Amino acid sequence: MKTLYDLPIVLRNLPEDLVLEKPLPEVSVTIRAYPEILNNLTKEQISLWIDATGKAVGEHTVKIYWQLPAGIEMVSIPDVTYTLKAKEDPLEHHHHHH
Repeated sequence: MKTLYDLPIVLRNLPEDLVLEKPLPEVSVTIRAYPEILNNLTKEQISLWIDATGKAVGEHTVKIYWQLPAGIEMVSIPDVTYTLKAKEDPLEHHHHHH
């Protein structure tokens, strides 16, 4: 009933001039905490995003600045790896004629 698939992962500071060939691959995470807060805590309370600023074109591994408003610790993993490419401008502009 869709095709966009924005995924819970949101990208901040995304320079238009650059575009992602494919959406961020989904991956599982492992957390360690009490069941009372885990059974009460919701996904909407979890802040997950990535900073494309400073970063340049190409594939690189980066950490997720995860944030939890409680007494929860991060077990380990996961890492993200993708391929950033330049916008395929169809309107053409650079290089006088071709």
